[PDB]
Amino acid sequence: CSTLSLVRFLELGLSVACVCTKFPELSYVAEGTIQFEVQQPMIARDGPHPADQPVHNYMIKRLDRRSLNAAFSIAVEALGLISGENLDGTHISSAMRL
Amino acid sequence: CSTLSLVRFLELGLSVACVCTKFPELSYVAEGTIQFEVQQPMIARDGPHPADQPVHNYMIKRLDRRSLNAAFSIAVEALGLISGENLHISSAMRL
Repeated sequence: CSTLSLVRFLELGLSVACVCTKFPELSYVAEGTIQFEVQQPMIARDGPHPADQPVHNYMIKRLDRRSLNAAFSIAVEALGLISGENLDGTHISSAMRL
Repeated sequence: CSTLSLVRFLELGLSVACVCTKFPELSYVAEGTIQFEVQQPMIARDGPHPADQPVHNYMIKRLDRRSLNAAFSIAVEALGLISGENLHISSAMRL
């Protein structure tokens, strides 16, 4: 029998690329934003060339959305055996349930 | 064996390839078999399509028969000489 080697995203080196925050309410959330402000350092220089005023700017960035997905099934016989509905007083049945 | 000089099979670098195991009752054996099973790891997709359903495999193999022979011979009176226990009796050089 082969066992699958499970991997955890936090242990990979790629984890340092992004920062992940668990957000248990994302289903209710329509578009979200983030706010940016930044002020450029200026330089005072001699002459008629404009030694201009400092510059501000306010950039906003919008949030995108995508979703993962995965599926699997369980047969009906297994459903009965697990539920405890079909088990009989036979050792042969407990083996199948296991 | 200590006084002999043999090339034992379990000292080369070749032994590390096959897992030898002694089996006395190999002769009373019909088709010998062996089983396998694997789960292949899956990854979740983006567009929902209900067709991933992690697979299951059950491989099976069979044994292959093979022999290994060796010959040996001796004369008939030749053996007869080693039977008697004698201390000459005019047969040493022959014995």
